[PDB]
Amino acid sequence: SKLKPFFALVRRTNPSYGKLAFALALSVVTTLVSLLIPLLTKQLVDGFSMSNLSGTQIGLIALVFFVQAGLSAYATYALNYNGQKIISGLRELLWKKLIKLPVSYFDTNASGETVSRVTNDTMVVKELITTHISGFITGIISVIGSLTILFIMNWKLTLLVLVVVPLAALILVPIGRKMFSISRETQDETARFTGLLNQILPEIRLVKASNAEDVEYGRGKMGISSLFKLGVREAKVQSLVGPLISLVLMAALVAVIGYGGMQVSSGELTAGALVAFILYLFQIIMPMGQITTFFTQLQKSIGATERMIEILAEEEEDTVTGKQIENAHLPIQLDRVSFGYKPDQLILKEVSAVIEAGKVTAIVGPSGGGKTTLFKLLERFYSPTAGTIRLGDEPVDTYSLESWREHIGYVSQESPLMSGTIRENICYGLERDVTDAEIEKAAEMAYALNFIKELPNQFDTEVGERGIMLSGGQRQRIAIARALLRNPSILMLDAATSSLDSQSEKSVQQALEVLMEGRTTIVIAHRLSTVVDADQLLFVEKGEITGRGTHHELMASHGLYRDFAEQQLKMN
Amino acid sequence: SKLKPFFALVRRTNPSYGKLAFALALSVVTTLVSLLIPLLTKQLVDGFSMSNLSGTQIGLIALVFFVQAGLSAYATYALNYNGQKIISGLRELLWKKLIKLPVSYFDTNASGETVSRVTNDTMVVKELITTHISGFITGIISVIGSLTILFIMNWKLTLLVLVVVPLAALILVPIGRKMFSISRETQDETARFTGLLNQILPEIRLVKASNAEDVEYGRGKMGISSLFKLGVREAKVQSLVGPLISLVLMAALVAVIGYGGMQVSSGELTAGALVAFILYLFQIIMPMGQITTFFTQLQKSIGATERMIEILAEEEEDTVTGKQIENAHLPIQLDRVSFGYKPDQLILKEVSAVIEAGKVTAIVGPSGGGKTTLFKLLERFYSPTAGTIRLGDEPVDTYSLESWREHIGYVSQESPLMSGTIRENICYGLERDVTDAEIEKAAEMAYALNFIKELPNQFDTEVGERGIMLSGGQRQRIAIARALLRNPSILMLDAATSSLDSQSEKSVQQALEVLMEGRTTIVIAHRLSTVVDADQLLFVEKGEITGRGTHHELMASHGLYRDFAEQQLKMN
Ligand SMILES: CCNc1cc2oc3c/c(=[NH+]\CC)c(C)cc-3c(-c3ccccc3C(=O)OCC)c2cc1C
Ligand SMILES: CCNc1cc2oc3c/c(=[NH+]\CC)c(C)cc-3c(-c3ccccc3C(=O)OCC)c2cc1C
Repeated sequence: SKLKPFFALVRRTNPSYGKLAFALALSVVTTLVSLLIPLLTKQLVDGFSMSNLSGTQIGLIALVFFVQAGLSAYATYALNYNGQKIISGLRELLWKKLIKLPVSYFDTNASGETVSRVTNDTMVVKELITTHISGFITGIISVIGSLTILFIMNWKLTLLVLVVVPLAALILVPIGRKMFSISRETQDETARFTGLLNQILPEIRLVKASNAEDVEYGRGKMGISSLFKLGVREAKVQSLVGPLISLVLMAALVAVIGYGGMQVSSGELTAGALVAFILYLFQIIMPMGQITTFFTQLQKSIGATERMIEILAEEEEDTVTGKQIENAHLPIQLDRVSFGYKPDQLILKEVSAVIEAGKVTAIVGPSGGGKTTLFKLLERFYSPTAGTIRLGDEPVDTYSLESWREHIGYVSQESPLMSGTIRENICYGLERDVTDAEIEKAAEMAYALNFIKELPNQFDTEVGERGIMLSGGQRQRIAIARALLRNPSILMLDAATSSLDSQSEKSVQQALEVLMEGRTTIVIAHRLSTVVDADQLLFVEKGEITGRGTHHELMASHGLYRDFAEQQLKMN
Repeated sequence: SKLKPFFALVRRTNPSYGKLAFALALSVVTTLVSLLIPLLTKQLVDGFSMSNLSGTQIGLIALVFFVQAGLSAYATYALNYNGQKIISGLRELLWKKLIKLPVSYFDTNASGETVSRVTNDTMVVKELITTHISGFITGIISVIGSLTILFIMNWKLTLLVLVVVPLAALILVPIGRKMFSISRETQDETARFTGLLNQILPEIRLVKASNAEDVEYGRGKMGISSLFKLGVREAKVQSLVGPLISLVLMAALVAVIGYGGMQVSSGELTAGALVAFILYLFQIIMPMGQITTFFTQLQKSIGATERMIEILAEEEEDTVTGKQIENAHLPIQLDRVSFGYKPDQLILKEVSAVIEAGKVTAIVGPSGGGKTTLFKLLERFYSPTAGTIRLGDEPVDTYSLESWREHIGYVSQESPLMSGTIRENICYGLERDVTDAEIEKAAEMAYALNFIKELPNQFDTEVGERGIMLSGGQRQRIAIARALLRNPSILMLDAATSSLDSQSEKSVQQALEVLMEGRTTIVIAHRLSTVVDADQLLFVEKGEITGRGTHHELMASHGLYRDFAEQQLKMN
């Protein structure tokens, strides 16, 4: 029942059965031919006794090794290679989700967990497929075949004295559990001691201040003493643990192998059957670890499959929206948008705003306010619940999010560089037209070409795998350039010039505002220095808009102290 | 040669040889009796042929197990418990050093490294002593005895074909190295892939904004496919590693054990000799892993001893030196004092300041310019290569200045809550609590108890481990009270945080200013609150110190063009 989702997930990558079935059958044949080795060995002993049959068999035996290896080789590869083909394409699908699926909010839950999914659960499924399931089948067949060979081989006598040994050795596991618990409490006490010293030593200043060492050291004398006491206990426990694993195992060997002594002394004709029995003893000892590891790993594998099937669900609606792109220079309206992230949690409520075409709009409010949510709903990253975004004849619901977001240029305060060469950011967003080498003039109108004219190579200027060898205030110029050179329709900025120290601020403004002041702008602001240039300001508080109009008129009308106090406190 | 420091370090805790020698002898006897076991197992097998004498001797084996384990217990216990007696004592010594030894600058180098040195490194030494050296001796004795027994037991025939097996199996180790290298490069490429996705996924806002998923997805296709390619390679390598092991070992078995078959078919009287040999086989395979682990761990253990002896070196000798501290109220003069960290990097240079019996003395300056070092220089955390400090030249530094430390009223950001209660802080002050019967009403006089009157118990009130549940100002006031209640002759203060500015600072200021109306103080807290609380200033720049009088004349002379910068920066 629970394996049906896993089988379906494997079926998602269909190139599986045709060679996987052959690989599994090949491994079964490998196990079967492996079970015939000790039978050949048991005939070889009698041949060596006399001589010539021994030479001939020593040969044949060699053969039944190499094929047993050789075939097995072509077995595991035919599995293992296919295992990668099972994983790779699977990752493919997951990637085809984890970039197409995530509407921004879905990716705001946990980026680290999501990235760890497609790098750990894939490995877990690979281990389950390539080794663990084949190991399970191989171990099951090997164990049952060895048992049946020992039944038909003897009079269920040596087999009986063998199978009795695990029954008595079952008592060994509780000793192991006791040792594990004692050891674990030992490291627990060690961690407590380490915490005590990591609390005392960093505060050595106060200890030295009042010559208190005579008592502080005293505490340490307690600490180690506790450890010592605990140590004594484990030693005593180890005194009863150490020999016991050594003891019973001795008996176990003497219980079984020496038992075969009868069979080779006077009981039966077991001279070579004894070496065959020892070979089968190794044959059965080998796969127990594999079988128990598979039985343990099955739960982790099914959990990984559950996370995969959870992630694979749902899909974005870029094409589902439609295709109604046009001049897209109409004024924007917000009407009674009332939602945050949940229907019950109303971060925003009953908001209406007007933004005229070609008019600069800025947003001011507290950090805990709805400024960020307002910005993300303007960029349509959040699906509206009840409020309406208004353009000519209500086209936003069918305004081709691909094309609508194409018309939008974006820039943020963080300005994080996408790692790689500078050519990545140079050509990013220029899809459907490489435009040849006109990028240089687009850069120079943005005042970035002259700045970057330090010019190591213009394409080998790699920001690095971590993207760290560039100033934080540097990416603003290239971001403005890339926004302007393809999408000069509407731009959105999020406090990208707060910390440029009024020197890079002027440098980036004399490009941006000079080149694109004729287009619609939406701005999230942190300072009054950038809102004076804005024709319209919107003040957010308590999840509601309470400020409309020009900076001075709104400031005198309703902004007043409600904004002076906050802005000066930020200044202070 | 290199083991001489380790032997000396063990000798530092002398309760060692008397029982360790007996434990080693008992372990050797255990090895001998274990080696004797398989010889007994042969006669019992000729006896299993005989029947009666076999039952009687099958007995004796039981005894020679219960002794073999039994004595071994009293061996390992005597080796283990007594072993702890070293480590505990060793830690003892370390603690007796790690509090007496460290002058403040010695502790400034590292804190977590030292607790690692005193816990994990002691654990390594314990693992060397209690098990690894006994493991080495046991393995050597067992291997030599097994070889000698097989020599005197099988004349150059079975032993030779046995020892040939490791010679051929030596080729396995290069295969293991190849597999390990391939696997390691596999996780390296996996880590590279994880880094790529950790670069990309957090940037999903920008990725979606420019609707470039179509190309970004391509990058993912470049990633997994590479892994797939690499995976294919390792699979091929795995195809040539898996069976080969299962070949080379298995042939080995039939190379030797099947060989023993001839010895029991027509060779000679090997019926019980075969089972004795197969049992010696495990008896010799066991200690190989132990001897290898000991050889690997010897280097780590000798490094452990090196770190131990490095830590134990040198000791702070101010404890006994010095005498005749009676008044602690004569004028103090600093003159010609210059020291940083090394004779070529003097942070401080030829400075002189006078405090006399004045009310206060405040140090002002840029961060790192000398404010932080003078605070500890006055109260002797560092011993400078500097001029004399005229307190009579502290009687030419002949005061018992370790005992003079019972004059500090150290103030800081604090939160140095050692142990876990307020009564723990009381116990911390047990230096001279012979009059502890009357100190709590002094705390009432110290104005603290009224604030502490919100007491849950006040006799066992837990401050929480690491002290993360108390207000900062609460620790401020309680520390001030605990300092002043006995030894208020000298006050140390250094404040760098102003989170709870108004209430906490005003309360502590009024309380202290009431509570040292007749004592000299040293304070470095802030620009202007400090001076309106203290009314005297000193200023340090580039090491050099200057100041004479109250704030106003210092500003008129020195602060006219320098201190306004600090005022504006702190106002920001
Ligand atoms: C005092 C002299 N002999 C000491 C002798 C010992 O003899 C052993 C022989 C063995 N071979 C014959 C079947 C095996 C497998 C384990 C043995 C143990 C042993 C017991 C418990 C855990 C580990 C071992 C151990 O060393 O690990 C082996 C997996 C053992 C242990 C000690 C301390
Ligand atoms: C392709 C089918 N799956 C496998 C089948 C295997 O057959 C093995 C059979 C013996 N067989 C008796 C004929 C031994 C000793 C190891 C075997 C190994 C083996 C090889 C290298 C290292 C460890 C083992 C292993 O499991 O550890 C034991 C040393 C092994 C491993 C796998 C994955």
